[PDB]
Amino acid sequence: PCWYWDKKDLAHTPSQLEGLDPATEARYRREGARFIFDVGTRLGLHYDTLATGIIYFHRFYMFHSFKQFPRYVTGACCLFLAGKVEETPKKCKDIIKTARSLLNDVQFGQFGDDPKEEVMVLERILLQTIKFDLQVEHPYQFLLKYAKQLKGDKNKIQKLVQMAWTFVNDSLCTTLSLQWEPEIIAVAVMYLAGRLCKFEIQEWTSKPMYRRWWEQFVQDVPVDVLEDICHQILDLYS
Amino acid sequence: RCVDKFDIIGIIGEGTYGQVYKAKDKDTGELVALKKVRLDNEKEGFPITAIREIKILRQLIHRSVVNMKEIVTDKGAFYLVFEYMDHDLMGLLESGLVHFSEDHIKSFMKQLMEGLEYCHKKNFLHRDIKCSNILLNNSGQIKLADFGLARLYNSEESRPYTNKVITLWYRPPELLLGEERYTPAIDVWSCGCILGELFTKKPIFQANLELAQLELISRLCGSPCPAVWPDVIKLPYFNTMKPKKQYRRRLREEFSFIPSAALDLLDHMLTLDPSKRCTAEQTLQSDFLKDVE
Ligand SMILES: CC(=O)N(c1ccc(-c2cnn(C)c2)cc1)[C@H]1CC[C@H](Nc2ncc3ccccc3n2)CC1
Ligand SMILES: [Mg+2]
Ligand SMILES: [Mg+2]
Repeated sequence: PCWYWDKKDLAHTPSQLEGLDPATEARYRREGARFIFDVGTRLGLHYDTLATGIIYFHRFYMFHSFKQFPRYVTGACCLFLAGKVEETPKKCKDIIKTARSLLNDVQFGQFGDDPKEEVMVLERILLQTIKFDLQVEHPYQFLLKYAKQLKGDKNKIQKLVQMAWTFVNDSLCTTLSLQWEPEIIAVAVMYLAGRLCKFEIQEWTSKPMYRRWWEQFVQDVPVDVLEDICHQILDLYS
Repeated sequence: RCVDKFDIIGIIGEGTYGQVYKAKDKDTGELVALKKVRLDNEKEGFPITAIREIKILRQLIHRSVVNMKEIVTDKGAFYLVFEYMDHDLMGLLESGLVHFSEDHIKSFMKQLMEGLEYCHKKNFLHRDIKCSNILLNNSGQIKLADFGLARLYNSEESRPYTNKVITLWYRPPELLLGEERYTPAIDVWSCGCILGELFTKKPIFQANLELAQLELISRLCGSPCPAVWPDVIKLPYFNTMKPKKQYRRRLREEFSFIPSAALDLLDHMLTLDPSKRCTAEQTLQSDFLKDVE
């Protein structure tokens, strides 16, 4: 299957056919992703499992609407399945306890009389919706592979990676994983890190005399795509 | 897609989370097998073991390995959809009334070992090879099946895996003696057992307990001891689990009715020391398999 959209077609969700305005949808996406991130972090789950769950969450809502599927329940379901896929399984009872610890009485209301049942039921649908394409890769692994191949000041390179890492965490609140492959997100956060620290990254490559340092890691990425990804991530801090 | 899209004909297996079923695709007419995966009456949702099996299957694209066409659902379980295969290997042998020629076996093993080499090159251990998990249709074509115990293994370094794997009769001695940091050689031992059982029809080591299984293997392949397998003393149950006597290898005198090229292969595949056992790649250069169309 193809899990990537133009920005034009992203604004045309099930939640938009059903009357929900874009600001609210974008808020429900951030709240949901952060919810997954917070629950998983509290359970000790690590960065790939959290990211897998958040991807499932973003994809799921390109086929269903928030008016029908309350977001915190869907989040808990995506994480539960991610744990199984990434071989870091957690019991559904523990995901609920942790969810409950982070939500308030109103928010947790979404889970209903039987919080566990509501999640198990949703797992059947989630799996159908993501077409059992369970394997997913994330930007972190490429951030590390690409950065490892730079040779030069280790402190500067480490600072770059560390900033770029945080920028990956931030990208997850957005629909960037539905627009671009993780390989590209990685290059972009490096590029962003590059700008803000004012590091010329080409100088740490084998070829200091080529501007487009990223071409050794991915082929064919226009600078305006990176700029675009940079602009979207920066919008979170405005 | 839904399971009403298929015509169910009957039951053709028990899988680990449901029956397997034979069926007709209503759009195309083709015959298929449907592995059911039951959910209702589950405590931790869609079975984690099924999730594991499915990730692995989706990566496997080889002529001699089972290939999953799609997954479908009820009008509540899911069904994994595969292209249908006429027999499993255990079924042909058990009737009797079936002899395999030297050339039937040649063909059959080239396919199996190319199947297994593909899996191993892509870092998967099958960990449940045996006659009932090898499928075979009337075109003479083989498919290796049931990846319900498979898993990714690490070749850049060594790691500890689950010890109780492979059914007793196809289980190699390193696992009998308790090893956890094992290798793809465990799958080759099981395939070595197939090769023997192809020439006899009876499975070659048929005990019901581990201790007795070790006895049966020793009695043919030699008792494991450090002269033939130096690392063996470093295994957890080497002191605990001994054959009665210290037996001499006598595989070749037992199987001297087999053709000689096959005997060399068989000897190599059932070598006790996993690091001396041949790899799937190596088998395919043996004289028995080297030139097979
Ligand atoms: C004796 C025998 O040869 N068989 C048999 C084995 C059990 C049974 C049986 C009936 N009841 N029970 C409990 C077992 C009835 C026939 C055949 C074995 C291969 C089967 N086909 C097949 N093809 C592709 C598949 C892909 C994935 C998973 C399963 C697949 N199976 C066809 C039946
Ligand atoms: Mg991964
Ligand atoms: Mg089986």
